[PDB]
Amino acid sequence: KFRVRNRIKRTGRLRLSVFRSLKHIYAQIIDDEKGVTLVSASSLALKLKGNKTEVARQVGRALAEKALALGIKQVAFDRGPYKYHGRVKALAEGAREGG
Amino acid sequence: YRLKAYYREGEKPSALRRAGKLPGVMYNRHLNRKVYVDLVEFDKVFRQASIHHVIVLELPDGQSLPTLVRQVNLDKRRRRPEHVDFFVLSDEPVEMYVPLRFVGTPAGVRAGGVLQEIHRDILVKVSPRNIPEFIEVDVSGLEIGDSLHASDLKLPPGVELAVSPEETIAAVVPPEDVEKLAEEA
Amino acid sequence: MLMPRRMKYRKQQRGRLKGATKGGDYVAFGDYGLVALEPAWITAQQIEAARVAMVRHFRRGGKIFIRIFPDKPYTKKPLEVRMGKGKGNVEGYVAVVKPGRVMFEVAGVTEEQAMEALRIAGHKLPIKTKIVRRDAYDEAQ
Amino acid sequence: AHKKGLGSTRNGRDSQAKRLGVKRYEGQVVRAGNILVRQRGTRFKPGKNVGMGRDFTLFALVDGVVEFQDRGRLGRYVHVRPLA
Amino acid sequence: MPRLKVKLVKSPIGYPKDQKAALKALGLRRLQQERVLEDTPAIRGNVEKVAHLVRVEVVE
RNA sequence: UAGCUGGUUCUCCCCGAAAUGACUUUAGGGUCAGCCUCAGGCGCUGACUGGGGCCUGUAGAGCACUGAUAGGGCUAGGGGGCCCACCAGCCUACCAAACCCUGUCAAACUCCGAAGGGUCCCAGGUGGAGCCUGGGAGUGAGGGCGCGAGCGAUAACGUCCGCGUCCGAGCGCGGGAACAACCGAGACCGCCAGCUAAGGCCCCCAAGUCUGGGCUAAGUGGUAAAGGAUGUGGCGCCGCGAAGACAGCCAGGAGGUUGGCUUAGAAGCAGCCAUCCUUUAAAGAGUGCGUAAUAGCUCACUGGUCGAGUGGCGCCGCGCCGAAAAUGA
RNA sequence: AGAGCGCAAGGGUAGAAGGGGGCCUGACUGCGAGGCCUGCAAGCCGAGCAGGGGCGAAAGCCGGGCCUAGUGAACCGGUGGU
RNA sequence: UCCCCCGUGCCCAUAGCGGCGUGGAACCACCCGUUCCCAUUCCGAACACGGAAGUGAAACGCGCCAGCGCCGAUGGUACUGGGCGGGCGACCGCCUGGGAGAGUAGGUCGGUGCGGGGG
Repeated sequence: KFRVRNRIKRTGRLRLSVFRSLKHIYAQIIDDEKGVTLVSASSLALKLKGNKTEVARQVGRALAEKALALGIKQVAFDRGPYKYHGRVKALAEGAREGG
Repeated sequence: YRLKAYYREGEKPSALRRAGKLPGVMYNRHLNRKVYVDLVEFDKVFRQASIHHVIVLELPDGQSLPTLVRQVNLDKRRRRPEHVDFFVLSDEPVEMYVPLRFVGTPAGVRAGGVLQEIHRDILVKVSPRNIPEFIEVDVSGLEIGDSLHASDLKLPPGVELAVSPEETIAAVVPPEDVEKLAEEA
Repeated sequence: MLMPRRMKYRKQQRGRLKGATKGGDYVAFGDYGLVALEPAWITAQQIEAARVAMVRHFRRGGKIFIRIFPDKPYTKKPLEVRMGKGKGNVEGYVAVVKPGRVMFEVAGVTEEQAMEALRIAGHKLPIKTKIVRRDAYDEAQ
Repeated sequence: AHKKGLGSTRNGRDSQAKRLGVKRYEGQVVRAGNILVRQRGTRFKPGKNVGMGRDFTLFALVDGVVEFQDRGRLGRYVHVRPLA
Repeated sequence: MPRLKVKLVKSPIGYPKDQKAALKALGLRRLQQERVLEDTPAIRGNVEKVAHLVRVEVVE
């Protein structure tokens, strides 16, 4: 309902397929084509913390290092209902350079 | 009733036809060989059949099996059968067209009126253990404009239904004369 | 007779008419029937001529059905003109009928009745036809 | 002879047929700036180094060879893939 | 692959240009011209195109 | 001046066209490419076809878009009445939105969708294939047959397009009786030599009055239809029948009755309905003629005689009527 | 997807081209690889490049409009500049 | 190695509908507060920022059914390259290959790889 493929306006190059839902933050970074993923980092689904906004911060930056281990530099935050309230982890400092 | 059968090989119909054999296919659930019969007795016997009566095909293979008809493609040009389909029977509730015999001479009828032959042959789900012969249809009390349909018909104890049932099986229609020369206007 | 009162194209090109009925040699209606033999148009004038001769001969008769329907625009140019400059005129409203097509059928008649009737009715049309009963026609919808 | 009232028309007017169609297919090398699909609506949607313009026209961005694809709940696809 | 062998039986004058292009693709000159040939679905189809102007035999 | 008419001169040799697309004060002229020609260059490319990859909505056909479409059934509203108001009922051999079913139609409808054409890839294919530059052209009224569409009237030795070809330029050859384009078939020349194509073999006129069996009685053959008939051959179907039939002949052929309804009358019998019951072995609510309507005659039906086949319905091949215009067949 | 998508219809579209708001002004400048098309001429398509500009958190889009109609070579001259 | 779920993607409806059964222990979803970030041509519905008690109906995940819906063999035919007669035409026939949809049989409510958590 937010399709439009915002992912088509993200088919540009290199993805960061995620989704947010009540308790867990599913911050994943995905190599496309074959859809072979790579870098995951979550709320307590990574066994980190319990508030999404703080987690986000820490998680993104944790995720940063993960990306920076596998020769990863830039993608694009993937979500249609994203709205973008940053969660200023905003996977920008979190590896990507982002914004 | 009885009819002959022979296995088709795969020889082009053109010959089989032009000689005197009537080409066709038979099947059941998955089986699907090819066959042929002979026009004359085939024609003569089919009149006492269609998807109203059951047929038997004896075969020089050591096996004689009965079937029901189904799908008959024609020549269009010069009008006559040129191919037949025969579904092999079973005993598991099958669906096809039972004949409805019109019965009753009411008010639509007699006082002019013509019956509306809609569905003599009707789609019903009857177990091939039972065989509904000639399902009677009550006309005994109907007048022009009205009709008859649905479950109003005879539903034999060994036969189930599955059409609508809404579908008007028959009705009565007004006659014509020189009154449509007034319509001519 | 009969036709649309407003269809889609006043004019349309003649076309080619070879054969195969396209569909319509069984029944589901009448008990006797009349079926064509050549690939031609049948004129609604001739059509109603048949309808007449029919219900005409057998008065007080039941119901007859016409499976066909005259919906083909004939292009008739004005009389004494010259070549080109236009086309014909929406005249001759007719139908495309090929051999083996049930033009029209009777139900509720009598044997010899349906006979002589459809006999004459067919004798009217710009061709010749077949007078048929009802038995093999069963199934095909 | 006698030729009374006749008439005219209004239809001696036709649209100059513009050559439309698909030019290059799988098996043909197309190198950077070669039109290969002429169309009006999206009869052929672009993709892998394929391109579209200001009139729904597919062409070549790479020095690659064409190939096709079918994606029902999306459309018809052309993908001009090159070499590794 | 066996050897094919064909003549020319029926005049070229008044028939399709494609078929005549096949007649060149064989080398078939004037009427009555016995021709030594090699087998291959290509030339086979080429010759099947003229299956009326040409006498057929697979000389081995 | 003359985009027009006309003339345009010796010999042979090699190849060999177009009688379109665009634009034109353009339409029977023209410049541009296309189709021919010579020179030189480039080398298996080209037509053709085998496989493979993909582009395609014509035919058919279907009815899911869209229109049309018959027929029924259902049913919003509406025709109208009975019938009230807080508002409703109810009914029909009426009209009709839509829907369901019954079939149905279409170039500008399209769910399916061929044959086919198209083009790239690998492959063969040596041919007055092909590519490339360069000088010389002419050609731009074309026509017929072939199928596929328009137009005409599913007329025109009509015109309009497309693929396909013969002419033109093959009126050089042989069939086609004669005939540019139908069939067959590409002419360097000679031959008092062999085969063979198309047609053809009784003689024109060259070759079988060969071979073998089917149809027809018309000169059909030797050029016509819807339609028509106990023409003739062959096939098939349903009774009749040795319990006894087709047909002929003898006879019975009846009673309510004048069926009722109509009608001046309608009595089996000018017409609507109908749509019996009985004496009987068998005889009708009648099949024709006839009557003013009755009358009569009469067929039906059933016995007597009889003595062997008979009556009808459909098909296929060839025929016959259908069938008249002009110097002589 | 029968709505709408200026206007005719075709094709197309709700994984937007439709409709609502915010900043704007890429109906950008110097060039154009290579293709459509084709008698010439004219028309059609556009990557990328560099100057700078707008929006976007970004990835990124922008050389007018969902496209096909809205057009006139040249000779002459107006007008501002080099 | 695999089970259940979450994030995800590919096949293009035999993947969809509908009816139904089941799960919340991590999840998902409703839920919860509307101070804060934030927005609605009006709505804390929506997007939100902060989250204890609860819930498994609704959201959805898995299962059973075909009634609707989608697929559709196999016989035969349509039409057709190419070849060849017959008819005044309108049109019909034969071989050689090519081969539909119409429908009957029957099929089908799923197929599947990347990543994550618990066991």
